Amino acid sequence: DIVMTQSPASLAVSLGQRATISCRASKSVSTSGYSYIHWYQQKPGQPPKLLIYLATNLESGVPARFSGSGSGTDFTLNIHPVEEEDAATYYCQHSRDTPYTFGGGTKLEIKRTVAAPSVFIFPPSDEQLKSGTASVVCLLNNFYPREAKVQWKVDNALQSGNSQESVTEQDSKDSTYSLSSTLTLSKADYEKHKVYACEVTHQGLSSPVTKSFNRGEC
Amino acid sequence: DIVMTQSPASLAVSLGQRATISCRASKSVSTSGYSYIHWYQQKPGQPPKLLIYLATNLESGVPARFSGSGSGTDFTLNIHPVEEEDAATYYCQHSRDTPYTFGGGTKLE
Amino acid sequence: ELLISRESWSYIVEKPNPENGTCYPGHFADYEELREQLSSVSSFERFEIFPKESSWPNHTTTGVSASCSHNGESSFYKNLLWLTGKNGLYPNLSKSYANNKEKEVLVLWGVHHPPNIGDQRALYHTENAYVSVVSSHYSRKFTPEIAKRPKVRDQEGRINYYWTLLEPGDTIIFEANGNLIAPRYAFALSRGFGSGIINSNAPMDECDAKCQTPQGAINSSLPF
Amino acid sequence: FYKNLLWLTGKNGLYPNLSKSYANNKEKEVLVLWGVHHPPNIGDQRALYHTENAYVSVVSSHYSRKFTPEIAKRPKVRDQEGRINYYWTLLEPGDTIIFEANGNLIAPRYAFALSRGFGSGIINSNAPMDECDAKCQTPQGAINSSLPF
Amino acid sequence: QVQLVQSGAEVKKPGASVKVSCKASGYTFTGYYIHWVRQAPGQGLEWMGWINPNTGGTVYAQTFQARVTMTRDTSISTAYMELIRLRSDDTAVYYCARERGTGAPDAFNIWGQGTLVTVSGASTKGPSVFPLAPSGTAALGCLVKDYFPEPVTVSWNSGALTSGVHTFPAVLQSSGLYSLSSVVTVPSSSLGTQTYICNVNHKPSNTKVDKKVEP
Amino acid sequence: QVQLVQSGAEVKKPGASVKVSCKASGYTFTGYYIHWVRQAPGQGLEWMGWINPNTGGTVYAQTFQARVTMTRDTSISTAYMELIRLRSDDTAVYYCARERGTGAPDAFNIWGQGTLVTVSGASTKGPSVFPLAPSGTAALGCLVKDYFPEPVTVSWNSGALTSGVHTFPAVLQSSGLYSLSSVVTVPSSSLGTQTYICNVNHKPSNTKVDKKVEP
Ligand SMILES: *[C@@H]1O[C@H](CO)[C@@H](O[C@@H]2O[C@H](CO)[C@@H](O)[C@H](O)[C@H]2NC(C)=O)[C@H](O)[C@H]1NC(C)=O
Ligand SMILES: *[C@@H]1O[C@H](CO)[C@@H](O)[C@H](O)[C@H]1NC(C)=O
Repeated sequence: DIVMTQSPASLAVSLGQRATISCRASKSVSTSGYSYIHWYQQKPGQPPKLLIYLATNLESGVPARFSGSGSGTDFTLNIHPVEEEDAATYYCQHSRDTPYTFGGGTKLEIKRTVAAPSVFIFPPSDEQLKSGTASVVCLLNNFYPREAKVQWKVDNALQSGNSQESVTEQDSKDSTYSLSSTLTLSKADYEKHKVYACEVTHQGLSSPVTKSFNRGEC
Repeated sequence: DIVMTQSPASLAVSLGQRATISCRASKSVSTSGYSYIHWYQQKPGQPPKLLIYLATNLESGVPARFSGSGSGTDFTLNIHPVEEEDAATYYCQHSRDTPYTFGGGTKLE
Repeated sequence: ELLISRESWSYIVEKPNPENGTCYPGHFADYEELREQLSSVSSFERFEIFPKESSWPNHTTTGVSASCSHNGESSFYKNLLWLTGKNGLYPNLSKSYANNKEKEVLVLWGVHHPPNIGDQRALYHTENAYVSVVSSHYSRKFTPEIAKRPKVRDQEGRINYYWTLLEPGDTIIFEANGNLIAPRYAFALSRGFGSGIINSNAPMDECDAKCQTPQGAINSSLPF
Repeated sequence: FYKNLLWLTGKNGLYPNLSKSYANNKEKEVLVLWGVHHPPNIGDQRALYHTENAYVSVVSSHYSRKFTPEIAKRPKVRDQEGRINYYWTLLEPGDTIIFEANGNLIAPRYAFALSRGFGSGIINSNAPMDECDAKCQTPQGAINSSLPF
Repeated sequence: QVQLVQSGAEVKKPGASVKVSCKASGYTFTGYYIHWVRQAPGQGLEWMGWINPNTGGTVYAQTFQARVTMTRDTSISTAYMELIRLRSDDTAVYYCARERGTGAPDAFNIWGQGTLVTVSGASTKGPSVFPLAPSGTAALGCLVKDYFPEPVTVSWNSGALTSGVHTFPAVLQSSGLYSLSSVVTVPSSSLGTQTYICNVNHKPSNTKVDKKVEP
Repeated sequence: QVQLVQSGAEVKKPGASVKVSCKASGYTFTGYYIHWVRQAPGQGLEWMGWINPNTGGTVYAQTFQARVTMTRDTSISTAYMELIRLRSDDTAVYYCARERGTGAPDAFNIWGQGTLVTVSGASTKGPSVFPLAPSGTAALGCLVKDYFPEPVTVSWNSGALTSGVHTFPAVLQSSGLYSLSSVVTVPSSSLGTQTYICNVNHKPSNTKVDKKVEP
């Protein structure tokens, strides 16, 4: 069983630069005059599409920005010039033997200037709790990079485990991100505390920033 | 060559009673966790239609009046309650080995 | 009935024309080579290499034939296993055994050559089955040969019996999509000089001797 | 890899059927070697030879044989899970040997033309050597003495 | 809907050959074996063989090994049985059956309408049909004589007289022809006042006949 | 045009079975192997096996040997993957891929749209959707709560408010349901004067909802 380790798991590159994704095998994938690596590109919500086959041969219809190099056990996908259209996930794969094993993935991010999120809080509407469960929301909007961390406070007391967050994909409008965090509670547990806050740690900030609201204050 | 003797050649049963058609093989039809008997119903002018397969398993769409029993070499098709719609010819068959041989028939009156 | 009860001896005694050998007809490969192997076996350990209960969860063990009947009931070999499909499947099996007993292990197995294609389709639900047996040196593949044959012991099929001495540390792998008579027990052999196989029908008492011969023992000082 | 053998593999995505032949015109029996790759899995074979159902046919005036590869995972001897079955034959003078294959052939690169000789032989031993000369030899050592026994 | 549909009934001369067709629908034709079965008239079933439409491989029964040829066109998911050197005792209903499941020798659950293959030395001679007139308090009837091939059909009063109507099945005469009788149980009082007419249709001869019956 | 097109997304109960279809077009279906691949949500690809549609032969990965069944109907150039005894971790996007070339283990160049197979114990419960009202100079939002199965879709002001719109993807709750949030970045001055309405559609439940949002 041939294992395709792949690195690095994510790239932060800027337009016009060079992106080098390095794939390695646990064993040689080269024989028959061929190296049986193949590099695919998968953008969100889409199937993959083949970029190069046999580790060097660009597929028809593909731009020449993509290039394949390497042999034996070590292979590389070089993109130059990087472009907005190249923001995707790039997978190694080998056809050398069964099982045909992929590489785990390499996300690719347009590198830009570090920007702090625009942060907000949305208290749970009365309709939330007319259904029997209230979820607080904390928004980070249009920030870069993505390594922002959020931690929940209620009555200045830490909140853990009762939370779920989701980030959107990089948006070509500015290549920044947005995160929506949520703290879910029962109407009872909602009532038994007063003030709700979300704290964020991010490179865009001088110091971690906490925003807050008080329950039902006009 | 496995021979499916079948009996009795004809039944005279009344509505609501029980009809028992007994099939026997010359050799075991049981293996693989299965008994390879199958019971079919053929009304006049029609093709057969499968009642039960593997000697116990009622086929989809079939009424539950039909039941399969037995194993090894001896098997039975039990109809209860008999009904007008059950006036037909009832055939044993084995899939155990080639040739797949039927049973000769059992008219029902 | 020697299985549970005997694992050691000084020599083996066989009758000239024993009738209770291969119950299900077939060719026992290298039978004579096996005899010569066992001549030097002073003892062994009959162990359940592949436990019937846990080794074959999804395969219908309890395949049985009349040709091997015992006390009137159809039965089968005890040191082997006649796998058969279950619930309409004979899923590919890949069981393995690593000889960690520090003694060469005698492994037995078999391939069912059924009399007709329907019989195979019934037992194994495939027309084109295969049996692959592999080790560090030993590699072999068996395809079943389907054909009507003379009806030995009222059976028209065959079982080809195969064996090998898996040496310590070696790993034996069975692969199959059908037609395997797998092992349930194997034998770990203890070699011994002086032992051997004697073909005869002479009786026994609980007399003790220094020498033995098929017609009888020898208890005397002479050289010749 | 071995030096007296050759591990053929496809090229440019093809493993075109080969039909190479040799006619022993050396006036000495020729020892020919070859091999068949039994790969560990079907993908490996498809990679090396681009066929799932390959064969190897080796023929001569008497010698005729056909090998099909047996694909199976196996114990990982020398870190290798496949096998190579090695075969040989003594192609006599004037005889012609033909190899045919759509895959899985470890073809010969070199063969051997044999010169038979009495008195020679094979000795199994680990004893050392010097540039001593002797009349007799044995695995433990040589013998240089007039005795009969 | 899953189904198999078979080529229409037909006749053949002894020594000739017949090709029956089984067109499948509603399922992956290649995945399920297909067997061919036959049933002699008024007799029991007997099994011919099967074909694996995926591979085209076949098995046939011994009493059919020499003469049967199963094939399949997978483009249109269709199977064929060709029987050659026909004898008379090969007249029968031939059915195409599909297995209930793959791989395991499961049962036949899908069947065909059945194709009636009739084998005898005749020339689709058309029926002659004659009254069976009553004379008192009794039923009435109509006879179909020495016709070929089956199937003929019979009715009364142009499809109105379904009461007490009995269409006996036909018998095969040593003459190589068929014959049967249609009958109607009736009250005697209306008889003689009412007018009854037997009628018959034999599509193979494209021949229809009417025949009044009276005391 | 060469292409593979796959059967639409679907749900299945744990312990049940699923059949995915890959219909080919524009090329000789039998000449190119067909592999099946899967991608767990937000995870990486993993390879199931292939089928040779010419022969119907198959290879599967070990972690899929026991449960996968690949087949093909060559009449309509179609392949099928059947996965049985589904577990929850088998929820994923299943793709059908075709090799770039024959014979040699070349790469996958034709892919399918991808079929989303979701495995969990729920009953396509419809979404409840509630405002996320602002109170000052900030953005606005809308929440979708405890709905199943995916995919739901959300928009704003009936398809006019595409500016600064952020449709966060959903998360799977321990409750066995999904939930997500739609948001819009806006200037605060127009807010309160302008009227904004979140809207949502969940085709599996045939359920659409509108929900106004205001300070
Ligand atoms: C074991 O051998 C016995 C005979 O020693 C077999 O039993 C029957 O023996 C009689 C003679 O005593 C024969 O005429 C029969 O033909 C034998 N049985 C059969 C079925 O042929 C017995 O079959 C043997 N069984 C095994 C498993 O070896
Ligand atoms: C055997 O089959 C059962 C059927 O439910 C399955 O749960 C189990 O994982 C299988 N085990 C093996 C070892 O195949």
